Amino acid sequence: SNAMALPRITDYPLPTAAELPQARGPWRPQRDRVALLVHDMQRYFLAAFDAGNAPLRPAVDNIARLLAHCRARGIPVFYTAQHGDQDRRDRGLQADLWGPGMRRSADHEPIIDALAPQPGEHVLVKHRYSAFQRSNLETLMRVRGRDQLLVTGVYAHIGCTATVVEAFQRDIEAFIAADAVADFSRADHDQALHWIARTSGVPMTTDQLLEVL
Ligand SMILES: [Cl-]
Ligand code: NA
Ligand code: NA
Ligand code: NA
Ligand code: NA
Ligand code: NA
Ligand code: NA
Ligand code: NA
Repeated sequence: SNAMALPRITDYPLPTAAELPQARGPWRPQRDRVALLVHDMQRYFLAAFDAGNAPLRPAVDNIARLLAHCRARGIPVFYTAQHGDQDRRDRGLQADLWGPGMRRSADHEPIIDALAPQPGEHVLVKHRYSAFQRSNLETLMRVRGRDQLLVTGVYAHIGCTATVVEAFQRDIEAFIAADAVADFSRADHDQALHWIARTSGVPMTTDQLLEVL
């Protein structure tokens, strides 16, 4: 594999509740206001991790717990997925960092089986780091009365961070599942949660989120 030019991501432990940064914001998530986002959990982006070890194994198990939780409560579920064989003119500047992108292949495009979307769940075409850019995420959420977003997926310091700060700027309170995201390293993972906590959102563990939603 070579997504993000990484043949492999070395194993690292997910942060525990005691290791989370203090959120500057007072926002707390509510079942009737929140929407779940599963950010780019496609075979292409996950190949580099050892799926039997941390962080991916527990992160995938945690997104599966959040999907089951939302499906039992009518909480809207959104996924982002890029399409393969993007034209460089549409892919833009990210191609200068991460190459031409995934191919139109069953080894790249599909959301992994363990997190497969169900009928009635929105799968948005992902064009940029932020799930809101070149999409209708904001209007889909608004007309459903959802003004809170719970972010899960990969990579924490890139698309998850860009999506959180855009949600915040669009008046959508932003939450990130600290152990239902994964990244290039624990250092990148910690950096993402620390920056979100001081500027635009609230990192919480999956166990904490399941208890309050
Ligand atoms: Cl846009
Ligand atoms: Na490999
Ligand atoms: Na609240
Ligand atoms: Na409702
Ligand atoms: Na793998
Ligand atoms: Na691999
Ligand atoms: Na838009
Ligand atoms: Na509860």
